[PDB]
Amino acid sequence: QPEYRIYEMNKRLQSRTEDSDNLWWDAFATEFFEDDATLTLSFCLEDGPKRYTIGRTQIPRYFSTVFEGGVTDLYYILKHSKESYHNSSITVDCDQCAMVTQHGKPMFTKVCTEGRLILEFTFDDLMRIKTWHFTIRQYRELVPRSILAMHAQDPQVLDQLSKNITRMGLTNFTLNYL
Amino acid sequence: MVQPEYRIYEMNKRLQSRTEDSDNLWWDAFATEFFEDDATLTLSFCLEDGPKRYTIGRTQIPRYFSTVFEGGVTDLYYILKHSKESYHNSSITVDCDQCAMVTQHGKPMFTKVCTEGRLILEFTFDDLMRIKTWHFTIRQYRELVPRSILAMHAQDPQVLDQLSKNITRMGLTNFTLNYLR
Repeated sequence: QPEYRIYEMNKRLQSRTEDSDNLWWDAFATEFFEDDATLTLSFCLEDGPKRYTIGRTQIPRYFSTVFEGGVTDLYYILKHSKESYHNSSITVDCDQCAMVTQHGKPMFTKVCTEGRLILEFTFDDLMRIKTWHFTIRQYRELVPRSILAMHAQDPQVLDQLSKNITRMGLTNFTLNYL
Repeated sequence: MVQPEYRIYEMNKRLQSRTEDSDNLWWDAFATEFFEDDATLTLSFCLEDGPKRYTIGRTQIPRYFSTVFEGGVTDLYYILKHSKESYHNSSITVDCDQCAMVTQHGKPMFTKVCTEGRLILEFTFDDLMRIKTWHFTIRQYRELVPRSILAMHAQDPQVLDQLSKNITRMGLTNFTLNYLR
């Protein structure tokens, strides 16, 4: 099953320690991405609609940068994923995907980066990703109710709690690298 | 030749593949597809002054998941981080001490409820791997509020006081406990 590979990846991301070197991320990409894999992200920030694409050797560094900002966990939620097979390719079209990154101290903010995700899988036993396209539409940010009690209390320092920490779902550490 | 916790993902896949008017026949087909005909579901927590353990059988399991969405909840999925499995001759047990039952509510505030706790599941070691025992011990629960609600409803500290007062009780909503008791 294709999404079973996506689940196996969700468990491996949870085995990521705060001391995961580049050697661990390379083993992470080699386990799910083909040697010729490419990753594409599309968003609409502010200078005009953009589109970036990285290669196989730049993929392990991409998933490394998402955690380089207080992010403790990363998993993908796939609502209503439409598959489509070929003779030697498996395409997974999920229009309701949410890249969830859970942050840590000081405010355990949860970010739900929603958008469309397309994946082309190889029809082998490794069944690794050959193409990763994630089109971003929106991002939903949530703050634990505990933080709204100790921090903010009520009317004050709401500008930190009313202003977003991420940009179009992705943090401020994954744009200068792109 | 397949890992048991994959059943939780296959279960998570159908919970979101649910319509707004799901009859009980669809929930019964959902239960027979993941639970044995003699399955049992257990919830353990420490609410009042002491332990409260509940247990229902196969015929009431699909109705338990019906109560989750009838409290304004629009989505429900389970996260199993650091899951310890266990194979035997005719049983497969999955012990996940760090599980989060995530329930997303709807209007007006769109609160996300993370009912966290220890989860144990006993799977049958046959060619279906359906659940025989579901025991979910609850330890904590966190509620998360969208920053958008805190932006427009930012003013006026009384919503900011209600945004610090929880809507659920120990993770489960006010509609799935009157049915449990």
